[PDB]
Amino acid sequence: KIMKSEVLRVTHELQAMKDKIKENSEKIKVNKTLPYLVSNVIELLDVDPQ
Amino acid sequence: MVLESTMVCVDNSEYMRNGDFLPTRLQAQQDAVNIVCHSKTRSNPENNVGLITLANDCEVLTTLTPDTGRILSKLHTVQPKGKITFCTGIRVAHLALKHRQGKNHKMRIIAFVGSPVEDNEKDLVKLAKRLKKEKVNVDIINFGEEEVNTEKLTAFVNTLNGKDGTGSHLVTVPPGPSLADALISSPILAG
Amino acid sequence: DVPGFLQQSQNSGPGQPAVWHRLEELYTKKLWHQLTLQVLDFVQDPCFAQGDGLIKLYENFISEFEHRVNPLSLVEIILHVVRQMTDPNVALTFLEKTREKVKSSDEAVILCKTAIGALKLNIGDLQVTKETIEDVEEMLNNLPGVTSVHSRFYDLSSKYYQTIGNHASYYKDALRFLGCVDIKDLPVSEQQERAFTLGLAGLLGEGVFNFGELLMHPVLESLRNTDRQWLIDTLYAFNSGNVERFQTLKTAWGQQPDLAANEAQLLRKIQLLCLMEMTFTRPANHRQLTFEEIAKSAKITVNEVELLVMKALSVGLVKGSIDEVDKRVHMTWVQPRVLDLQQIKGMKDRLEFWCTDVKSMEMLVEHQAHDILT
Amino acid sequence: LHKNDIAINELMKRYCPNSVLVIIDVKPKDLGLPTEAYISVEEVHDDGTPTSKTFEHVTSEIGAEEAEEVGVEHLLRDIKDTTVGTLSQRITNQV
Repeated sequence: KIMKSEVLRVTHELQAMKDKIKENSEKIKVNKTLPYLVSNVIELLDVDPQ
Repeated sequence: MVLESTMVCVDNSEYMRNGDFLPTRLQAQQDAVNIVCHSKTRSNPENNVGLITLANDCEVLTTLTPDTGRILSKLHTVQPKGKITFCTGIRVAHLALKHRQGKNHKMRIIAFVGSPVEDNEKDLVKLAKRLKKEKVNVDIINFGEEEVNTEKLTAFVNTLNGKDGTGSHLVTVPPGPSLADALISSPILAG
Repeated sequence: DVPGFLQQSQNSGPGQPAVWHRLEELYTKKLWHQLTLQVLDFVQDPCFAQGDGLIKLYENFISEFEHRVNPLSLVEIILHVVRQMTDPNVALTFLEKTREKVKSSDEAVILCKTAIGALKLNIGDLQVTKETIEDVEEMLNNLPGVTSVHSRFYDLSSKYYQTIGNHASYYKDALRFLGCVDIKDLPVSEQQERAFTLGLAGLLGEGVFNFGELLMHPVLESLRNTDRQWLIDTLYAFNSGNVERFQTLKTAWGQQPDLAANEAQLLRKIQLLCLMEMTFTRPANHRQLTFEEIAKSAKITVNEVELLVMKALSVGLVKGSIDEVDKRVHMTWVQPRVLDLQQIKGMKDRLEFWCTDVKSMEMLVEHQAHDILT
Repeated sequence: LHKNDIAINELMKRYCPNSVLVIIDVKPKDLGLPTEAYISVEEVHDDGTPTSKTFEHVTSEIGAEEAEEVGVEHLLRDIKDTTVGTLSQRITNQV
């Protein structure tokens, strides 16, 4: 089980990600709170020539 | 409470995985760092704990901070390369003690030595003269050995240990299958 | 097997207990690193290679299940096992067993494939070995350039140099072997043949035009002083310019094998050194010349100078284009590539002259120009 | 350029992508351009030396996009613009 000992670092990086997403995921409520007006959307596919 | 900085240096050589001694004692001394950092946290949570190795290319693993939540994660991926390096191992922390936030925190650096020293007596008396000159508390902890335990390190400590009144202590652990936590926790430095 | 190892470990030959004492002491102390160092000390000693068949398999299994020490020592000792036994049938299963045994901890696949290809470089197969050699040089090109694995790669370029198929690669890798030498710890008795096939390999190398890079490094001129000066003389003549044909003729007929067919190509190679030297000797003062110096120095007729300059322009080291009417020789940009001391002294003279002329014009124009315009 | 710069730059070579190096002067006495872009890439040497970190000089230019030209021009009030003609040309032709 000496080869599977590196999984703990991966889990620490994952839980560190879940611990660090609270800020940038928290600003969604204060930045995207409410659209103050209404705007109509018309779809038109464009081509640039990722 | 007590206002002082804690610096620990662990060995990353391949001498820490021998089957005669403890079964990969790296985790045992890791738990020692855990109980001394949690013990200092229970005494005074304002103390910062740093992590760095003694390899050829020294790398600052964790900056001095009281938050051990990420230090517990940084204790992994030790990158077991190199054998031993003493000069820049002392100079990488004893000179970096000025980068701490709190200037009132005393200077205290420990180190886990798991490989024989390659420097001659001249480097021992020069580095010992520098450490005694700048008056930094130095605790010598030697895990594992090949030659005799203390031949020149005795004079290294006696010439390095100043302020005999409540000064620094020497930690010498004998061979044995028992854990090292209770043996290194005996002096007053732990707790 | 630890209690059962004392029987066959204690019983040995007359001189074996000298190392078996510390071997069994470090064995009882269970110091895997000191045990490995003692194993390398036992293999390094010139043993009789008769009673080691037990310690090779015992230390082989110990090195297999220890999973502590760098398995590169296991690669070395298994190279001594396959070298002592000379059994290529079990070498694939042994080396493959070491590949399956070594986990994903250290980048040892370069030495594993290096040992596999090195053992496969015999008369059995060459193409697949060259392909896996290209794989060896292609996999790991990162920062750890210890060059030791690349020195073994140079040994593989020597076993590949045994083939007359491609000689150019042995010179390109021979420059790396020329630059990777650290000290003189290895026996010079091998450096005799190393400099022998290195000088002959450099001469027969058709992938370079100048030889000043080989002789330029002091290690070869310092390690060839003991050997006979028959090669240093012809290398200094082939490097500093061949103005005569007697020495290059005697050394052109001295080496009988593999030099008769390549002699003409070597002449077509050295026929350009007189050109680059004759155009770089005079930097100024009517650089324009005539074919009399080429035909006189190269003892060639007038009808072949057109093919000579055509080959000179065909190689690509010179771009000379002459708009002459009567026979003339005008050259262009060229590189010495070896050395020029008179061009260093002349470089200081012409450089100081150019600098003091630019300074003279700056003080001349700026002197009154700064006072009248500012 | 000290030898320790390979260890200083090696950290930002491991954690960060290929880092560019810039050497400047502590005293503004150098007349030349103070900025020199030195890319941290490993190059193969012909003489056979082991592969190490090589600092290749990359050309650099000092320009401002929108506002820093206005701020610098307002703070100086002594420097002149291009001003094609006699003085801006003859000064370059003299110095």
